[PDB]
Amino acid sequence: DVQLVESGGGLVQPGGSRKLSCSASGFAFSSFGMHWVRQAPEKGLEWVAYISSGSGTIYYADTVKGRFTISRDDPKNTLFLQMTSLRSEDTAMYYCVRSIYYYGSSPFDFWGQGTTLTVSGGSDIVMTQATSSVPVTPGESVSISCRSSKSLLHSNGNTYLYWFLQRPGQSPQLLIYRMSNLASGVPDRFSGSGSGTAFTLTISRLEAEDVGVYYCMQHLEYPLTFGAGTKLEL
Amino acid sequence: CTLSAEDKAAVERSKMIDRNLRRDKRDARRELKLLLLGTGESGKSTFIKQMRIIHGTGIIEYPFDLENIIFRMVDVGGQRSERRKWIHCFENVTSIMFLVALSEYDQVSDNENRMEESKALFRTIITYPWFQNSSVILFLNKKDLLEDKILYSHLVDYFPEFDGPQRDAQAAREFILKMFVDLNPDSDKIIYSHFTCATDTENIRFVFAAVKDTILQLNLKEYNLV
Amino acid sequence: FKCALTKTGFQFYYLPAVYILVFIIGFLGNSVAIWMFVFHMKPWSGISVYMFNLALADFLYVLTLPALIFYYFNKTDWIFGDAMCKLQRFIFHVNLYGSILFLTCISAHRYSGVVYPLKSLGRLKKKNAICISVLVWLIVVVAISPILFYSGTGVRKNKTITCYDTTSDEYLRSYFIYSMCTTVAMFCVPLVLILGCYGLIVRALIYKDLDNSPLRRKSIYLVIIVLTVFAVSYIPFHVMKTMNLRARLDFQTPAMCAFNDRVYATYQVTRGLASLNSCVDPILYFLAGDTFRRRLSRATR
Amino acid sequence: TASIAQARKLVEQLKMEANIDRIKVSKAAADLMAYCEAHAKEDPLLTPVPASENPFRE
Amino acid sequence: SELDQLRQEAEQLKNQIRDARKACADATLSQITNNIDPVGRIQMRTRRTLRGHLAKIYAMHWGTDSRLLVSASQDGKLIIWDSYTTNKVHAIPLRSSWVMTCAYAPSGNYVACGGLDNICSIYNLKTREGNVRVSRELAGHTGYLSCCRFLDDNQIVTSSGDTTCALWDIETGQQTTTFTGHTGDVMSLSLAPDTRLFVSGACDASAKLWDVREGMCRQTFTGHESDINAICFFPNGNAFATGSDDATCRLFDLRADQELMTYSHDNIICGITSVSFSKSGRLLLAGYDDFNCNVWDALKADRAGVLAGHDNRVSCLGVTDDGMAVATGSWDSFLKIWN
Ligand SMILES: CSc1nc(N)c2ncn([C@@H]3O[C@H](COP(=O)(O)OP(=O)(O)O)[C@@H](O)[C@H]3O)c2n1
Repeated sequence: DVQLVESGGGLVQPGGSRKLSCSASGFAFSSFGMHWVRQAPEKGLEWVAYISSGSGTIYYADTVKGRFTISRDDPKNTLFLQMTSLRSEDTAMYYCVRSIYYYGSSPFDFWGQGTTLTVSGGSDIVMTQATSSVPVTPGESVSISCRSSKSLLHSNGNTYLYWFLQRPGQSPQLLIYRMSNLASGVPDRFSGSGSGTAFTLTISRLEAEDVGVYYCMQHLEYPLTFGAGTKLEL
Repeated sequence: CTLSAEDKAAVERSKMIDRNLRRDKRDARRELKLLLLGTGESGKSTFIKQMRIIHGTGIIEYPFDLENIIFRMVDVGGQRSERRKWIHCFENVTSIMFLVALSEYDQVSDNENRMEESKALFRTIITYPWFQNSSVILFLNKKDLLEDKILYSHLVDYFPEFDGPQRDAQAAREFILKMFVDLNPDSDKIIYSHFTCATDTENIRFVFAAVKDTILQLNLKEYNLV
Repeated sequence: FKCALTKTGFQFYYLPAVYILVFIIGFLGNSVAIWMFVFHMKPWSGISVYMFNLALADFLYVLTLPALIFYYFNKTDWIFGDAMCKLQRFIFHVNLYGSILFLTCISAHRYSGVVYPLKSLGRLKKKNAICISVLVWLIVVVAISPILFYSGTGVRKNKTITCYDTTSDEYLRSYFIYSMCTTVAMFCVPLVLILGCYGLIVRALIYKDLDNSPLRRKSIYLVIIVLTVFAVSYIPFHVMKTMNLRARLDFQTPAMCAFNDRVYATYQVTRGLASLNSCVDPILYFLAGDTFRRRLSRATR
Repeated sequence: TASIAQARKLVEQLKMEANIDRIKVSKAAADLMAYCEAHAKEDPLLTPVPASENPFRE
Repeated sequence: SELDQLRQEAEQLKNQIRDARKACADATLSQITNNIDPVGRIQMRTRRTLRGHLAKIYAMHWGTDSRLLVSASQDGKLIIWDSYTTNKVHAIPLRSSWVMTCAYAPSGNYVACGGLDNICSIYNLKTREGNVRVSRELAGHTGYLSCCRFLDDNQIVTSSGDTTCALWDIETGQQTTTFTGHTGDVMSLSLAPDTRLFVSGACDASAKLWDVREGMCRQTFTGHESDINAICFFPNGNAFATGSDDATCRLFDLRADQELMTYSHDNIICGITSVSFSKSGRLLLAGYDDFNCNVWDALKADRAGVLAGHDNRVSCLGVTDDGMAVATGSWDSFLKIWN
């Protein structure tokens, strides 16, 4: 099975350097584009760094541009992450995330367990999630809406909208990887819809397992920005 | 440009696949396909076992590494089809390896010996347009068995062309090689041949020299030297 | 003084005829060779691109011929300006040296593919051949650029403009030393390569690997005749050019003059031999029948 | 001899193939012509679609 | 005794079947299609060119989405093509470098290939580990796999060199029903749109109709005189065409037991290696061995369009399910997509 466990975590004084490594097993590490997403204690998920297969394409977010570097060791089957200087804004729990891209592929399949460490915004697309907590009853119909700064409908004919659900106490998982199709291992009760900008997610017969925090992702523009975070509470 | 992030990543994956395919093609430029043909009574299995020892159902391949170049032979003897619909897959082979038993000039069903069937197969396989730029290798196994068997059976009773040293154990072999070479059409194709026994050390060296000479002749044709 | 007068007019009388014959025969040969190369071969190899480069160099050579033919037709007079003479001499020299280098590269490729066929199997690629070809083009261009600078037009005592391909008797010593160094570096080392490669491939061919191997007598004879035709023209041409530039420095004495005239005549005949060799080499290489003559006959029919 | 089984299988195959109802070839030809005419207005190969509707214009 | 009597009875039965087939031939399509205007001449241009193979290819198959392709070559590599963006989706290594057929599942979850290895390997494209690996080896064939077609996510019909066809199950790994009755070596397969029945062609110039559920032959077509290696159902499902080695195509009718027209011309001598139909069925596409592809009209038997593409044997003619593109591969390791 696919397993991604992180290491090299712990408290460290600000201004130092810490080495983060996640071990990959059970899947072709050389053919997956590894990502890096951190869970801030007072915020939601946010992308940090990404590396392509074979260290081909290496991009960074504007927030951690230059300060953060990512390197992978295909023979060692381990992803590394080196940080130059740490600050209070970087105090979070990073996720070792795998991703493979092709026609019909599902990006962000498996998310790493993550490790916790503590210390002691232009031309981007922002997801507008007006609601934060939606109290609903089991077995009812739940609709979650999302929106982006610009329309995600490209010339190809499909929108690049991703949906995620983070259970309390564990790593999230992919639910919707396109406009209106379902991912692998996800029950068929979910059904996405929209018209280019008014992204919606219809949930029918909701069980007690859906108490996790939802997330909205766009991918038409490369900078990945998560949603505010819709935490469903029974 | 106008390509999206998914499109760019897919193009990068395609370029990586193309690079891997180019590397595999470069690796395959140092390996040559050698079509191995022969009957079930020619001792093909023990021939491959002896070659493996000297070196150190569906078809099977036997890669051998000698001087950092790879030789493989495909055993298509298990195919019972018409052979006229899948022989074109071997159009780009360097040489064709034939194994003909030296002790099958009298064994026969339809009042025909195995040598006649082997000659017919050789004639119908050389004339194929696919094998116009590939040399021919004619291995002859069970050399020791021929010496003992020639004292009992005679080629005159079956082939009315063997005149001279009827009981010599050294002229019938040259005669059968000569008549096998006679099947070559007007298109002059080199037919390498060797007189191998059950246990020998030159079994792989002969085929090494034969494939080297075939590649040299192919280069000479390519280099405008004939 | 200097032996300005040239009594041996037979060289200037017979030279236009041999150049015009070379022009016509090489023009037809290069035209048909290029037409084959550009339409009737979709698959190409390293030796194929080497032969195509040699054919293109010979085509540039044969298009250079008519200017020199008209220049040498009536007398030592260049009707056009200095720029035309400069460009014609530059392209003439660069095409000659590129043809020599392409012959050397073809010989090296044949040596690699014959003496060590399996060892060189997969070592030679299309990209490698293209890189070697462009490298040799650039190196020949930068080697003939000093020849481009040294060339010029000078007024002679006969009131006729002389298209001086080498020197206008101004920088004779520097031109002589530069030309000797360049000729040595880009001929003798290629001469060593051509001789060694043909000798080694002849030795490999006579040393048959197996009895069943086909007779190599025709290929051996072709290699020997190619080596002979290469040697009997380019080496005499280069050595007699060196002798001519040597005589232009420490010779040309009023005491003795016939030796200078005979050296000039022999230089002219060696130039004619080099021209005819450079013309016949693409034709002789093409007319072998291994894979080219048969397909050319198929192309016509 | 195993040829008896092959012969009986072959004759049974032909016997069951014989007891098959066959319609007139004219009716089948007319039906095929009608189907082709009906699908003619929708076939991109038969009727060249504009570049806007063709996903291979680029 | 009995064998001669059985043989002569079978010959008489075949003769009376032929007589009955001739009796119902009231009128051909030539005397009834004179009232409609012919299509004339059409031109198809190579919109896409897929050049990523090393050796000669022999098989291709379109998908339901009409965007993903699969091609099998002699370099031991199976790679998934993109018909729109011209990219390689996957690159599946092959344990055997001698394959002659490939199949793409309608759902796209699995891909199959076969050939001289006598094993129809099934590769799971939708693998949780990313890399596409083999899932089930359909071994148990004494001949070379010539054609492979997917009718379900767990059922596949494969032809082989043992002059018979077999229906396999990927989950169990063993063949379910074996289609015996082909005297010649089967080379091609075609699945009807209804999926209930399929037709196959062999080297005996006979097109035998088979049923997946029944598992035994129902209809026999004998209209050609040479080896048949190409077959394709009509879009209506009541007809099919076969491409033989004598440069001819016949529109055999299921309900008439006879051919409609002969698609041939005196200017062609080589054989046919692949035949396919358009979405409407009015346009018939045949892949010839003359380094060229020709287009025939199913209702007028005319050479309505010539596809001057590759310079070698095609063997890889195919049409999309929605009739949008026509991919045409050849031995030059090139895939040309026409429109
Ligand atoms: C003393 S004999 C003689 N006679 C000429 N007509 C000559 N024309 C040129 N030269 C010399 O030849 C060199 C280059 O001119 P060439 O290409 O050999 O002959 P042309 O084409 O007539 O200029 C000059 O540096 C001179 O040294 C000549 N020498």
